[PDB]
Amino acid sequence: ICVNENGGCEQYCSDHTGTKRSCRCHEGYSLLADGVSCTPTVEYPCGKIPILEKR
Amino acid sequence: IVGGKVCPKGECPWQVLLLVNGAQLCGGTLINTIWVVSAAHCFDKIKNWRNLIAVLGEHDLSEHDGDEQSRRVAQVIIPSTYVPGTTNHDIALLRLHQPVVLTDHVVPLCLPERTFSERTLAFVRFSLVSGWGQLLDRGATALELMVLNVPRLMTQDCLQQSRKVGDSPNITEYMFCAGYSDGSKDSCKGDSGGPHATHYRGTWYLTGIVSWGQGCATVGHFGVYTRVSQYIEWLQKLMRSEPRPGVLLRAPFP
Ligand SMILES: CCOc1cc([C@@H](Nc2ccc3c(N)nccc3c2)C(=O)NS(=O)(=O)c2ccccc2)ccc1OC(C)C
Ligand SMILES: [Ca+2]
Repeated sequence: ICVNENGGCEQYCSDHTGTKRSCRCHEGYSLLADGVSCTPTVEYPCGKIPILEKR
Repeated sequence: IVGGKVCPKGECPWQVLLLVNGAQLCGGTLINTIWVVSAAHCFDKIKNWRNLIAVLGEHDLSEHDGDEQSRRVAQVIIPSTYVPGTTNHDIALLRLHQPVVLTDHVVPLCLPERTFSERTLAFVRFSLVSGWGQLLDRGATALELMVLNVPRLMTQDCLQQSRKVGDSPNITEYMFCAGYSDGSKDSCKGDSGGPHATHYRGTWYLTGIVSWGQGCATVGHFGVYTRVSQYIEWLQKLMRSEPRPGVLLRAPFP
């Protein structure tokens, strides 16, 4: 599932037992209940531009 | 950077400037508060490892605006497979002596997982390359941080679209081509070590390192970048390791 469209994950994807898939996030983010989206948990998460984010 | 634009202050907050005895050496990329990724070739001619400084939050080299943060480089880690004066395995992992403080102007770039980088990021066509390098081939370097959007090529395509050259190095699986063959846009020697950053679903990731090429923005030639995805596990393991005496460390690769 992960090979195709990142398994629908916003960030990281892990394939499991058959047709099971778990999305994961980089440190400084947590996975939302949709099981795909990553939301920041810190003030300055990696790969985000504060002057653009605050605009 | 040839044919780019000024990166608006704070829009490349992971960009690092490396200095040796106060002189511009190379660029780098901040990946967390204490680690910077740069190019191994940046260190081929260092004699005094104690005067190596990393500057975060830099934008304009002519003025101090208070957003700059300087740190001594405590360790420079290079893969055992890199050979000074050659092009393969062009990567270095730098440990700062004290962490930088994250601010609106100093933010790390995400070091992605290998699978995500190979399966997804490697297929994003355009990415940004940045630095204070030459504005033209045989021209002056930039006072303000410059940025350029470049498309990535599959290596078979790069070799097919390029003009044949004598003693030209091979493009290995530890590299990738990006840029243009028309001589208008490229990264340059002063941008060495800087980021090739890729956007995916609202977040930026480190995919390449400004590594080499044949003359800046030379017709028939593309820029060559270190393929960071080959080094994720190597980088991760080193970041979990305790510091060792001596600035330079050669670490086994893989
Ligand atoms: C592994 C790096 O190899 C080379 C690095 C470089 C110079 N960097 C770059 C980086 C990106 C380039 C781009 N995108 N487009 C055009 C040109 C680009 C040149 C460099 O840094 N020059 S340097 O004189 O400062 C130096 C070189 C080597 C070691 C230490 C210092 C030119 C040739 C190189 O190798 C040969 C092909 C064999
Ligand atoms: Ca400045």
